[PDB]
Amino acid sequence: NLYQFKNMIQCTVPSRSWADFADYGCYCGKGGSGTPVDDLDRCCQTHDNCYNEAENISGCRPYFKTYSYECTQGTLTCKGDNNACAASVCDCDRLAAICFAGAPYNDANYNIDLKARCN
Amino acid sequence: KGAIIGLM
Ligand SMILES: [Ca+2]
Repeated sequence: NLYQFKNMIQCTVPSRSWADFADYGCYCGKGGSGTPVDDLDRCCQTHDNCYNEAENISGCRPYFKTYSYECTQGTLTCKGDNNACAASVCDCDRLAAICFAGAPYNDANYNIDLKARCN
Repeated sequence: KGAIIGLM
């Protein structure tokens, strides 16, 4: 669920508030359209498409589904007690948190005008 | 959470 994804980000990018990732580029947060503006936006586009795929599983709601995971000693793991929806969303989230840790963050790309720039 | 927000 979004609270757990927020905690995965806190566990992989400790030197930055998770809100930094909430409204970035064309895909991070609200946005879901146009040309991703940079590497971090590309992380967010793959994450958004990942959710869209998970949503094809009956009864699977990625923003709300609680899954089982651990974040300890620099390692993030999705655990084996997850059902098919929980495992998929857990993987979408984990994949995105690891992506965010490797991508450069460009202040200029925070809170861009999605209506003008993400067509 | 309750509220929001990202990504999709
Ligand atoms: Ca999005």
